[PDB]
Amino acid sequence: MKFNPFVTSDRSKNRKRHFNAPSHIRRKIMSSPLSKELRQKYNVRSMPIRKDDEVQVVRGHYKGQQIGKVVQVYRKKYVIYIERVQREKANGTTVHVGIHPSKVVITRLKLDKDRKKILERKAKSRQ
Amino acid sequence: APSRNGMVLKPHFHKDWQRRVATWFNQPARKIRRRKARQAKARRIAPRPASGPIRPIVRCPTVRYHTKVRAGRGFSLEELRVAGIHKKVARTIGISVDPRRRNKSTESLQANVQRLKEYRSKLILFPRKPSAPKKGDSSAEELKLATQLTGPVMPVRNVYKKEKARVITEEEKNFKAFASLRMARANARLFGIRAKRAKEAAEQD
Amino acid sequence: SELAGHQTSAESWGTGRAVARIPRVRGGGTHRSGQGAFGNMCRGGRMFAPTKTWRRWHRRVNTTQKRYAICSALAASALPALVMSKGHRIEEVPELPLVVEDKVEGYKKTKEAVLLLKKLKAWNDIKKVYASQRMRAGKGKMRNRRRIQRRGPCIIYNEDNGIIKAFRNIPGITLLNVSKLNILKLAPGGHVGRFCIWTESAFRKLDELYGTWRKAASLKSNYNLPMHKMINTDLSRILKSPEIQRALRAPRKKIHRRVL
RNA sequence: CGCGACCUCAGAUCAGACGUGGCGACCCGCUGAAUUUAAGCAUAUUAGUCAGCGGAGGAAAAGAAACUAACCAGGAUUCCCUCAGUAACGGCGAGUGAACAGGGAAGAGCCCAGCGCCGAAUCCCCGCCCCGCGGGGCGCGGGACAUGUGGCGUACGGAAGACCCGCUCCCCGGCGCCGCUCGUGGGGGGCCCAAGUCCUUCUGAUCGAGGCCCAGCCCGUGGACGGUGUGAGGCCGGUAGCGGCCCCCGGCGCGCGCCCGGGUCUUCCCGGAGUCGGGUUGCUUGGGAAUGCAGCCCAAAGCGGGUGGUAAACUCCAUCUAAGGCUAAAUACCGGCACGAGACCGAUAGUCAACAAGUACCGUAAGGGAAAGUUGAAAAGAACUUUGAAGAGAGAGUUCAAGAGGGCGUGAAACCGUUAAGAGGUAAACGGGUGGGGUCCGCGCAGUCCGCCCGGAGGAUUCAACCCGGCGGCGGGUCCGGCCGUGUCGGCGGCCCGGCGGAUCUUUCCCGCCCCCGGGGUCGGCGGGGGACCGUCCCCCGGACCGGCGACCGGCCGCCGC
RNA sequence: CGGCUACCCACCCGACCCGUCUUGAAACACGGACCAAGGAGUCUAACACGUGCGCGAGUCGGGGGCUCGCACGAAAGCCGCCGUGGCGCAAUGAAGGUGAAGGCCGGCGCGCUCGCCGGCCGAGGUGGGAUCCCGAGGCCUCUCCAGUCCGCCGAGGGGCACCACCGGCCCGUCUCGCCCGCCGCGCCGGGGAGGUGGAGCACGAGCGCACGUGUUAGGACCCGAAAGAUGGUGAACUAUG
RNA sequence: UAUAGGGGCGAAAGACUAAUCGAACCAUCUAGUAGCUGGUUCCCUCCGAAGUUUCCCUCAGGAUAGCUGGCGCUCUCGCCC
RNA sequence: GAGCCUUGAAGCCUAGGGCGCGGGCCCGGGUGGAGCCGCCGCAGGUGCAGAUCUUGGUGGUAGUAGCAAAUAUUCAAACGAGAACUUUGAAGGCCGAAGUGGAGAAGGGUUCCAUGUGAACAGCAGUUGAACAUGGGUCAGUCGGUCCUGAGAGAUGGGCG
RNA sequence: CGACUCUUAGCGGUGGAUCACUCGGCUCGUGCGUCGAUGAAGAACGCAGCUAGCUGCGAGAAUUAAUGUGAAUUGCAGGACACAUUGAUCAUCGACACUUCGAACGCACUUGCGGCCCCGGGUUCCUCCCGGGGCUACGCCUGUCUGAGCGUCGCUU
Ligand SMILES: [Mg+2]
Ligand SMILES: [Mg+2]
Ligand SMILES: [Mg+2]
Ligand SMILES: [Mg+2]
Ligand SMILES: [Mg+2]
Ligand SMILES: [Mg+2]
Ligand SMILES: [Mg+2]
Ligand SMILES: [Mg+2]
Ligand SMILES: [Mg+2]
Ligand SMILES: [Mg+2]
Ligand SMILES: [Mg+2]
Ligand SMILES: [Mg+2]
Ligand SMILES: [Mg+2]
Ligand SMILES: [Mg+2]
Ligand SMILES: [Mg+2]
Ligand SMILES: [Mg+2]
Ligand SMILES: [Mg+2]
Ligand SMILES: [Mg+2]
Ligand SMILES: [Mg+2]
Ligand SMILES: [Mg+2]
Ligand SMILES: [Mg+2]
Ligand SMILES: [Mg+2]
Ligand SMILES: [Mg+2]
Ligand SMILES: [Mg+2]
Ligand SMILES: [Mg+2]
Ligand SMILES: [Mg+2]
Ligand SMILES: [Mg+2]
Ligand SMILES: [Mg+2]
Ligand SMILES: [Mg+2]
Ligand SMILES: [Mg+2]
Ligand SMILES: [Mg+2]
Ligand SMILES: [Mg+2]
Ligand SMILES: [Mg+2]
Ligand SMILES: [Mg+2]
Ligand SMILES: [Mg+2]
Ligand SMILES: [Mg+2]
Ligand SMILES: [Mg+2]
Ligand SMILES: [Mg+2]
Ligand SMILES: [Mg+2]
Ligand SMILES: [Mg+2]
Ligand SMILES: [Mg+2]
Ligand SMILES: [Mg+2]
Ligand SMILES: [Mg+2]
Ligand SMILES: [Mg+2]
Ligand SMILES: [Mg+2]
Ligand SMILES: [Mg+2]
Ligand SMILES: [Mg+2]
Ligand SMILES: [Mg+2]
Ligand SMILES: [Mg+2]
Ligand SMILES: [Mg+2]
Ligand SMILES: [Mg+2]
Ligand SMILES: [Mg+2]
Ligand SMILES: [Mg+2]
Ligand SMILES: [Mg+2]
Ligand SMILES: [Mg+2]
Ligand SMILES: [Mg+2]
Ligand SMILES: [Mg+2]
Ligand SMILES: [Mg+2]
Ligand SMILES: [Mg+2]
Ligand SMILES: [Mg+2]
Ligand SMILES: [Mg+2]
Ligand SMILES: [Mg+2]
Ligand SMILES: [Mg+2]
Ligand SMILES: [Mg+2]
Ligand SMILES: [Mg+2]
Ligand SMILES: [Mg+2]
Ligand SMILES: [Mg+2]
Ligand SMILES: [Mg+2]
Ligand SMILES: [Mg+2]
Ligand SMILES: [Mg+2]
Ligand SMILES: [Mg+2]
Ligand SMILES: [Mg+2]
Ligand SMILES: [Mg+2]
Ligand SMILES: [Mg+2]
Ligand SMILES: [Mg+2]
Ligand SMILES: [Mg+2]
Ligand SMILES: [Mg+2]
Ligand SMILES: [Mg+2]
Ligand SMILES: [Mg+2]
Ligand SMILES: [Mg+2]
Ligand SMILES: [Mg+2]
Ligand SMILES: [Mg+2]
Ligand SMILES: [Mg+2]
Ligand SMILES: [Mg+2]
Ligand SMILES: [Mg+2]
Ligand SMILES: [Mg+2]
Ligand SMILES: [Mg+2]
Ligand SMILES: [Mg+2]
Repeated sequence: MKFNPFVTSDRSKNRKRHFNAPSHIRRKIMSSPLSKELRQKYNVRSMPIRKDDEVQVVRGHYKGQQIGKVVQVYRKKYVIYIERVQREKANGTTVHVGIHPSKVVITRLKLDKDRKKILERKAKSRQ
Repeated sequence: APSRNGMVLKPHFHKDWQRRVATWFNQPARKIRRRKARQAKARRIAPRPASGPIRPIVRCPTVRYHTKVRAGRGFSLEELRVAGIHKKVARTIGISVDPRRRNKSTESLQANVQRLKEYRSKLILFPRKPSAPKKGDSSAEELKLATQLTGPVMPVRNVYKKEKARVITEEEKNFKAFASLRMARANARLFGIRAKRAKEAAEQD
Repeated sequence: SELAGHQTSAESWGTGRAVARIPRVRGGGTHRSGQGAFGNMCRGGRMFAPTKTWRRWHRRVNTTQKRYAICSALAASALPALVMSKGHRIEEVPELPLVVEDKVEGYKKTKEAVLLLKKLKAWNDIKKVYASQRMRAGKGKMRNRRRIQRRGPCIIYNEDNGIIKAFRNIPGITLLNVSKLNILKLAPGGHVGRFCIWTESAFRKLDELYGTWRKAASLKSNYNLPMHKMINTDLSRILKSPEIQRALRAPRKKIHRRVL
């Protein structure tokens, strides 16, 4: 139950801050869960997604055994796009399909020095 | 406009009272503000007690409320001089000083002096340097408390004289009748006219 | 409202220009100029009886009636039929009002609290609250209240040692104190007989805080228990007692209908 | 005639510094109506308000009595409840309308002009040095202010000067650092638990049942939001004196700078002026023989002046010391910056404005002032063929759905078109009564009713009839074996190893005191403490009643499934 | 086969188009082309009455305070040497002021159109008055005997609520009369008997809460004016230099 | 360019003063007041009037009484009077 | 109420079935796609036929009145799907120097010019325009403002408030 | 037989009522106390690759520098794809910058007309000569400089 009086249980204010949040807040909102082997190996529950993360889709029209790599992350639309998931238009031109990043299981992460610092902070705060 | 049998009313609502409406919607707000003010005072100020300066035993000027007692304002400089301490030294001790309050009653004088002696007995002070004037060792483990509540020595002290047992007595019961009040009233109403008639009797030889 | 719909300045036409006698906003170009002004029957108009901030909202109750309602609610929480007719599941539950030990109030982990409710068979009453956690009916979903969560048991205690932590996120449960008895929590919705779970110190402090009909309450200064209107109130026992049936006329069960 | 000093002055684009204007919800100062009421209207009420004008601050104003009272006297200002719709004002009509107590919130007091004493021991500016990081402030040398009066000591509560007594020796402003603090000081960034497990539908699922005898898992975290719909676990976030870093503010502790109060006696000083008050006149007030303010005139006193609610004279008493000034507190805030909540509204409602709203537009101008939300989960916004110059259409295609195709959710009424049925000279329409036609509903139409008992015909089963074995309840008696309920005495036993109340007591008890002759006297008086007695609860055995919703066990008659 | 029916049609009879102002509407009286949405007795304060609840000669915390920092908590619980205070328990007067108990028995002063002492009872009497109590008497298959039993009642008594009257007490005026007391003998106080006016007493029923009706002030059931005041904007039309 | 609202200007019509002039326009007081027109929103059941006395600067209005409704209370009968 | 449901809630339509005298309600069939209801108490901005009611939409009138102030058009060709209206040749007329002409002050602000489209506006129409979209166009010592005073408006000194 | 008119039902067309949602209002309360001569509020003009409005900015103009976070903004081409160099975007912003009018300040405001000082080139110099920078409003306070007085006085011709 909410106890701090400096945060809202208010639907209008939460939807306002959600649909008008800046991009550094939208990066924290667009976060994806991890696979069971990667969370067993790293001891971390959730991570933000980036351009070169490999993605297995768990829900939607396409489900499972589709370990592909994302290409674009529209934070304005709250939608990542996956190279494996395609759909043809009327004129035979392919186009990516809108997938929300909360229905996304990450199987591989991109390694970077900043991501090692992030993973160290995750493991230290999880303790 | 009026009607059947009812009381004649003169409501004072002809003036534009709609603009000036003050309704206590912030009454629990002021309650929480003043709780926080009292608690922040007890935190920040001192181990001085709440309602810091001590108030005197004071009678209320009326024919109505003079049977009761009251916590006054200050200790009435003649009383403080009989108690024998300096004015601002008393203000730093905790004595409330009001220079306006006079003294007509020796009884109230001695009552406030004994109240000051009791306060001086209950006083425990702590200076900064350990040269120890008016102190000593750890007096009652820093006096067992930090802050008193609602007056230090219970400033009401409604004294209760009883006089429960006495035997029926001599002709006071035959002399203190209703006629004494009427005779005193007539004497007070005709005091000066008898003096004028005595002056005229001395004038007319 | 507090700010009028009289922001639009307007005048009425009168006899000529026979549209109406209602005031009309005056101007040109804008097609609002000539429409309905302030008034109740007009578009964009000030409402009839604008709700004011000086309405008599809050209602004072006598303290004797407050304590009377607390005593009546606590008395109605003892009978099994009243609480079963209110709807708590008291099938596998042991004896009425439950008195738990003083080791209950020192709980910190709520797994022990869930285990205690399962062993005391209040888990059915919690499971009813689990089964009914539906969505709010109507337009009340906009003002941040979107859950119909029914009330379950309440645990009344003193000397808090973590019992609010152990009983804080159970659905349907109610935090309640001995020295602060709430009518709105002991009988929500004005319906008496809520299932309650007491502690040893609570169940002994009730007799200290209200008393019997012999002595007064020792914590409350000027309170006594109410006068009992009908002492032995079994109406079937009274009407079937021999003292009443000694002085009855006769059982008259003839009908004497209409004779054609 | 000239030079010099003071005083009244001017000048500058001299050096340095200051005011203008905005906002104006709250606050201060001025002045300022009428609509309305009085059923008419002048006094009155609306109102010392709307409007107008001048100012500042987060509060403002007020604020240390020229006070209230009239008795066993209180004692700065402000805010609330009462006083009180009272005293009182009013064509005493309508109406208007306080204050002192008293209970609470908060409570902090002071300074200067005069009187005098200190050789102006006082302040501003200029120039160089002592000086420290993020910067200006003590001290050195000469130019001014000021004797027509700086500062120190002083303030009506008395103060000062000189002896006597006895002690005290002292604080406010800097600077480096250690551990904290009641939310665990302020703000910001970033991080913190637990299913996405098999079946099932669905376009999508967050739907639906279950996860071993330990309840699949977490909870100090089941608030809320988005996510293809209804989630505590899938994601920000939610609980936690949960955990880490950076920035700022406070009180501890080395240098520099200043530093005599109290009691007795003697002497001396002791106050605010066109101000009070009086006459007269306007506004205001509840203030009336004038509450306050202001204009004009007359205009003080020093055992004085003011107040003491009825004008005046005489007399007595109480209280205060006006014509100089400062100060946080409780109080107000429809302006502003950020924040949270709602028994409120839900696109004709709610602010005029959910949207490129004070926008489009109108008037020369002051000013007036709108209409207007919704495709779908995703644009995947209909490729391609074909008629037409195109608008548009017929196929095909996407989507769960074009019956969602660009103001595109749902799609009613008024109105119109077409189809189907019926009718048509007294305009149409209606009520009562039927008849005809049509849509539709239920039923099987010369065959549809059921539940029980008994006399008949075959099969298949085992109780029941009686008892043994067994558990659970109903009912009363010995109230037997023990608990508990109501009143009665008793041990006064927990009265000192008890709870509460008593303007019922004990001056042979104690302490702090007063009186009369260091001691004595209950000789008398006050407060506090100990206990004597009264009015309800805690034990016990003995008795009475009910065994009463307070029930355990044994036995008895009669139920009960296996 | 049956079916009432917001379907259609025909036939017999009756049938003027609703709302209001009005004695009178179908009116040659007024509003109404049609349809969808909005639209008119609310709220505050005060009073009165009725009702329900709690306490009840008391009642009420609305003003503050106490709890640890809790979403619901702007809730709720408590104060009691916080009852200050509002209303009620006492009224009458303009006011100084005064202020609601009488009755019975015995004794005395000439039981005198007259006061005192001792004891007792205690809010008076009359006529009604729900109810209640006592009870002559009567009645249950054959005789004396009986207890509760079936079982009413002439008459009698005590008399709630209230009604009608009389009498009594308190206060202010009016009339007539005598006495008592001295912290001081006076243009000092008090008392007696009658007739009066009062919103009085004559065993008190109020306080708080909530609902309903009615009235009043507030915009106040909704809409409506000719008018007045305050402050600003216009001589680009027109009038005159 | 000057005269700006009880003001201006007027060879004078009370004519003109931004389509408005026997007192302009805009906003505020203001939702001014009206004894005066119009309207006033679901059903059923029960009871059910008056246009009259008196008074008022009263005659289109109001107060009082009457007529009416609601809420009750006190009793009476069910068992030769 | 272990209420209802994406195996379809609210809303709407309905020659369907029914209940209650009535306010209204329940079920059947169809569009629709995400919230709704029964009982007990509580609180209302709670029920429409009218108010020359306010807002919005739509009929009869009605394909009706009306597209008639200023003498008037006609043939052929061309661009064009399409010509009574666009352009050119030719014929006939009007304005007739107080113009239906050539340029300005005020006022308009891109309307000026070229190209392309013709849904939209031009009261019929368009291939046309002052419509729409795109791209261009205003060059000063000697033209005017700037300088000067005119009627007048105005600040300091001063006075009033 | 048809045409026209009326009443129901289906479907279609104008219409946007009802229902569902709300990045919106309204109320209440808490926290803070903040504008400007060092140029406030407000207004005009300008700024994006394609850019009318709103929004955001001021010739450094869709933002500059710095801190924090950490791989993008996006409708489209381009551009830095670097991250064992310096790092895109976003928020904070404490450092720089802030056209003109505006209390508006050299005058009134017609973007006009000046007056001083300094710096660069123009006859290498003022003499009403081009560009750039600084100053130039009123009132008033303290101090400095100058001089007006038959206001008062001293010494002297
Ligand atoms: Mg909100
Ligand atoms: Mg009436
Ligand atoms: Mg008014
Ligand atoms: Mg208003
Ligand atoms: Mg207005
Ligand atoms: Mg509105
Ligand atoms: Mg609804
Ligand atoms: Mg100002
Ligand atoms: Mg009138
Ligand atoms: Mg009038
Ligand atoms: Mg007045
Ligand atoms: Mg004003
Ligand atoms: Mg300020
Ligand atoms: Mg002051
Ligand atoms: Mg003083
Ligand atoms: Mg009163
Ligand atoms: Mg007067
Ligand atoms: Mg009156
Ligand atoms: Mg007044
Ligand atoms: Mg959700
Ligand atoms: Mg959720
Ligand atoms: Mg998580
Ligand atoms: Mg004096
Ligand atoms: Mg005098
Ligand atoms: Mg005097
Ligand atoms: Mg006197
Ligand atoms: Mg007097
Ligand atoms: Mg003063
Ligand atoms: Mg203050
Ligand atoms: Mg809508
Ligand atoms: Mg609108
Ligand atoms: Mg969408
Ligand atoms: Mg569908
Ligand atoms: Mg649609
Ligand atoms: Mg649809
Ligand atoms: Mg036909
Ligand atoms: Mg009539
Ligand atoms: Mg007539
Ligand atoms: Mg009619
Ligand atoms: Mg007519
Ligand atoms: Mg009509
Ligand atoms: Mg009509
Ligand atoms: Mg409606
Ligand atoms: Mg009552
Ligand atoms: Mg009292
Ligand atoms: Mg007038
Ligand atoms: Mg004026
Ligand atoms: Mg002109
Ligand atoms: Mg003329
Ligand atoms: Mg004339
Ligand atoms: Mg004339
Ligand atoms: Mg005109
Ligand atoms: Mg006129
Ligand atoms: Mg006028
Ligand atoms: Mg009105
Ligand atoms: Mg009006
Ligand atoms: Mg009459
Ligand atoms: Mg009439
Ligand atoms: Mg009447
Ligand atoms: Mg009656
Ligand atoms: Mg009746
Ligand atoms: Mg939807
Ligand atoms: Mg219903
Ligand atoms: Mg309404
Ligand atoms: Mg509502
Ligand atoms: Mg209607
Ligand atoms: Mg009607
Ligand atoms: Mg109409
Ligand atoms: Mg209309
Ligand atoms: Mg519309
Ligand atoms: Mg039409
Ligand atoms: Mg025609
Ligand atoms: Mg023409
Ligand atoms: Mg051709
Ligand atoms: Mg051709
Ligand atoms: Mg032609
Ligand atoms: Mg031609
Ligand atoms: Mg010409
Ligand atoms: Mg052109
Ligand atoms: Mg056309
Ligand atoms: Mg063309
Ligand atoms: Mg154009
Ligand atoms: Mg040239
Ligand atoms: Mg020229
Ligand atoms: Mg002037
Ligand atoms: Mg001047
Ligand atoms: Mg940068
Ligand atoms: Mg320059």
